[PDB]
Amino acid sequence: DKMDYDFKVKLSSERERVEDLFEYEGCKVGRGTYGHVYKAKRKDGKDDKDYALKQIEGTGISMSACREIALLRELKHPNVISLQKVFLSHADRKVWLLFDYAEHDLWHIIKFHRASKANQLPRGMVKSLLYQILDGIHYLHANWVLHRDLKPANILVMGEGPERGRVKIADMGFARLFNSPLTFWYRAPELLLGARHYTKAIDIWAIGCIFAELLTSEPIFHCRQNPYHHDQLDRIFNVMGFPADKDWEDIKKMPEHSTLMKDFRRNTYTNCSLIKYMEKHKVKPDSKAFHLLQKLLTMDPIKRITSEQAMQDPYFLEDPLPTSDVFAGCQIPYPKREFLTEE
Amino acid sequence: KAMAGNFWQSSHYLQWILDKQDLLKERQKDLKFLSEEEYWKLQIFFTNVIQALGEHLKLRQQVIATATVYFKRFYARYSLKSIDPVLMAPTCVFLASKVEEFGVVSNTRLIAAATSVLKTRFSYAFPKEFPYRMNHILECEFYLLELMDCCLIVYHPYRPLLQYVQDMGQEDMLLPLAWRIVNDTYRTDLCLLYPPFMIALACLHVACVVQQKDARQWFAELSVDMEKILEIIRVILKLYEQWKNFDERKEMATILSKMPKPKPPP
Ligand SMILES: Cn1cc(-c2ccc(-c3cncc(Cl)c3N3CCC4(CCNC4=O)CC3)cc2)cn1
Repeated sequence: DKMDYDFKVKLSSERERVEDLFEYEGCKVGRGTYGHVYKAKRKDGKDDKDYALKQIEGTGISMSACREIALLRELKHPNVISLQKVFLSHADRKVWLLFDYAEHDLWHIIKFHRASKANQLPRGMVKSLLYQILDGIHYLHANWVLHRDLKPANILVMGEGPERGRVKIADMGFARLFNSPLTFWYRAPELLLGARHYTKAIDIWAIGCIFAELLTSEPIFHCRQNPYHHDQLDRIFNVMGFPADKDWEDIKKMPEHSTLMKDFRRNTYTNCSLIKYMEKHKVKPDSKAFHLLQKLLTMDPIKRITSEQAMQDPYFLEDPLPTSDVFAGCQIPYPKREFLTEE
Repeated sequence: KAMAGNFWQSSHYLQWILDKQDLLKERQKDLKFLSEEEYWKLQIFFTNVIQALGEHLKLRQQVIATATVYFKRFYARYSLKSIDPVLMAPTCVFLASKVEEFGVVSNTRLIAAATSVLKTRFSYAFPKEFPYRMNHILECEFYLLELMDCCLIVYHPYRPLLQYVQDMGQEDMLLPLAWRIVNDTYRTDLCLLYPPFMIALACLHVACVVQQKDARQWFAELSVDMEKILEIIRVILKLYEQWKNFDERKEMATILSKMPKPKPPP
């Protein structure tokens, strides 16, 4: 009708279709808000390795989809997931994204150890995991890109292959309206007290929570299931103690400060500290690991350490050193991803 | 701002800084129907259309520049007959506005804007009203994203320019004039041929010459290929001579009829 016919049919003939280039039926590994993700392999077998194939939820190009494609297309770093290809399906108006396949993640890895303890064996796996996470976020932050939702589910680790045991950060908050938030286990206290903007500091707090969880095998600020949340703050004070005026001077400039004063009392958390908590989970406060963790889990955002400064911490110069393969050449005990047949 | 210091390993630098001869070679298929002068007059016209669309929608200048670059990039590769540039101009603005996190452009607001702008400001070029509904934009959007190979992040001369005039210490005297010369450079191919910061220096030089500001030592203290900057200044100076000789409003109706049109299906 509107468009040139020769141009139209030439592109239709040349256009690569996902169904023709990749085998993925009954290989669905995940379904969520993001859409449907599959463990895919090439039909014309050149590479002969696994790929993560993601059909985005909904039709067309949303703002969330548009920014995800925009940023991933520029970002390149070993510790950040790489967008390999983008297939646009013209008839149904669906958008497909192709990634490198990651067999594991911190959510499953930590759950396996917590499961194993009832029913971290390379000594520097936690340190290696931590260093690669920091390296990846440093890359994003250096390019003024925030993650905005760091948690063990989003920290992927590569299975057997060339990139064996490399951390890959996934699922950045690509589109939040006006850069604003306007489980809670990894969310920094300023967000819980109604901060209007995401910051680099917010991502760092989440890394501290993941590092604590890696050391103990339990979420440090574990809790029951808009900005304000009393029981989550109750848990943070149960671990950390209540922040003194000297510790966080700007706390009075938070919108939910009066609600905090109404609902809480310093005296309640008198015998509470990160030292005492980590002592209960067999981690020494003399250790370099603890002193780094304390710098990451600081109540006041402006007193929180940067990812650059975290990578320069003498913890990473202490034996054992961080390795590129977090498994350190060991056999991987964690199972492969199960397929989701039910649609 | 996202990816601000990443230009030298960006998809802009690595894929969308073209060669002048490759560009002119692909242009010869449209030069069968139009002259060299008429193709450039057509480029000026659709640059003004995208500016008028952006102003009406109250979009920031960075969003208008990105959409202008999307438009140039498309027709650098393909003919004017492939997709109607009346359809592509608002599609470029629509996609460009979605790349930025601040603000939203609705479907109805885009269609209303495009109709109003061509009616009010471009009636010399278009007697009939804007014929495209929103389904035409959404279908077109998919073609635009494909040809650009999903290269959505565009670097522009404004951010470099601000940094240079701040470094000179004469923002009040120079920035207004240099900034408008940067706007003018989008009438030309320069954004597909040279890095942003090179265009910024050229515009600032011309601004200095226009205002009789002696800045020879400052320009000498920079470590850049100065021969390339003089190539950009000549294009900018040639642009203003073309501006002088070109009555857009009197000539553009005839030029748009000389465009090759999209053939229907058999
Ligand atoms: C049930 N269950 C499925 C998973 C799972 C499956 C596969 C993967 C995975 C593996 N390799 C590369 C990429 Cl990019 C992957 N992603 C990460 C990003 C994501 C999820 C959140 N949003 C997205 O777009 C798609 C999946 C990650 C997690 C975890 N529990």
